[PDB]
Amino acid sequence: SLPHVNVGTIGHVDHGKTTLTAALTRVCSEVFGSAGITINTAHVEYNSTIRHYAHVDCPGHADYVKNMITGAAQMDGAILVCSAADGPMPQTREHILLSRQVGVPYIVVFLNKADLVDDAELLELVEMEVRDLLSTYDFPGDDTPIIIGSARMALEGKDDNEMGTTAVKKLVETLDSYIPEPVRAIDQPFLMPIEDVFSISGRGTVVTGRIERGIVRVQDPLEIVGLRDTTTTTCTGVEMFRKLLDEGRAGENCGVLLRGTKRDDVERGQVLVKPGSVKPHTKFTAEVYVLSKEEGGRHTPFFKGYRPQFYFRTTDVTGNCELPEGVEMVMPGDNIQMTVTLIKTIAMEDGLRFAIREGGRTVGAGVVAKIIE
Ligand SMILES: Nc1nc2c(ncn2[C@@H]2O[C@H](COP(=O)(O)OP(=O)(O)O)[C@@H](O)[C@H]2O)c(=O)[nH]1
Ligand SMILES: [Mg+2]
Repeated sequence: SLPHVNVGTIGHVDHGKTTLTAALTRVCSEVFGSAGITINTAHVEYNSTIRHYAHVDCPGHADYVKNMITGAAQMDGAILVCSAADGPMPQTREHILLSRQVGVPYIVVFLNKADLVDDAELLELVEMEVRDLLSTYDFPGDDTPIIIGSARMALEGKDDNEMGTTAVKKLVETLDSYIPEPVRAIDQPFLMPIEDVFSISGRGTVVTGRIERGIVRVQDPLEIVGLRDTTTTTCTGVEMFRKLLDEGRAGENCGVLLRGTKRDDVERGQVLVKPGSVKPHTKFTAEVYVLSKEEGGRHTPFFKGYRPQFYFRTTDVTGNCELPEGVEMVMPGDNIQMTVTLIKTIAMEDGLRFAIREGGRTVGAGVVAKIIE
């Protein structure tokens, strides 16, 4: 019955990510607890005194790109592993960038392989490089907790000079205090993506869907957002399988009974929300992973002016893609940032995920990085 927090290890190949993952389970055991698109992930769990951690680790760079953009769980925090012996390397940079793009709110650093460094100046040098890297992508580099140690010593139950077990312990306690309790879906502002719309003989409207987050109750005031100008409405009932109720909750499939809505003020793909909670937008920055030929996507490389369908929750909307300055094409299996302009408005926030399709043939997965307009 402990608070659930999603974490993971990021950084360059060979810097110690998988080892630190194993050390974390061992150390938490000894000091606290117990123990289409193809994506290789390893999953692990450990408890501190106050939290249950669900921890993801991926083999290679390509896995991190796909998982962070379209992976099963969104990290509430990421542990950046950087080798103190080697200093930062290309995927040290790119994984911080990708964390920014994907909306990972916090990053903690473990400077690994301290057993290999007998040189205070080198540790200082590498720490400064990493703080700078973090600040380059708007993480608070100067205030980032950086723990120095040896994941491998910890994994082997060694703790000479507190480099091993103690350091991984300090890491977990940093997780405890630096990453806030995430807000559960049930406690966020109400949102349901609309699927079907049925007029109750002109006396009201049922809009159906699966509540994505929050709670809706009889008498609640609501807005209908996207595709056309926002309208207001009032909930007068909730239809569930077999039952008419006064309430519906995140996770539940229902029909929300509405009054004050005009037949065609409401359609599929709009979102029913707590008033003032989400706004409609058309233009945004996005990190996109373009599917592989093998993954059932495209074999063709596309160019500037590409106009695919963007799928957001329960509908799709045509959009124009602008590549970054210096790029003319994008091959299958690439991941790039691009600026997108939709033909119609749609409810959206930073961190919202979407699919890209051509004629019902999935070609990309993306996340909204930054809303423009
Ligand atoms: N000397 C030393 N080697 C380490 C440490 N942590 C990991 N390694 C070694 O680095 C190599 C790659 O580590 P691994 O955890 O698989 O790196 P990953 O690719 O980041 O997942 C392995 O041979 C590890 O034993 C450490 O603290 N000290
Ligand atoms: Mg690994």
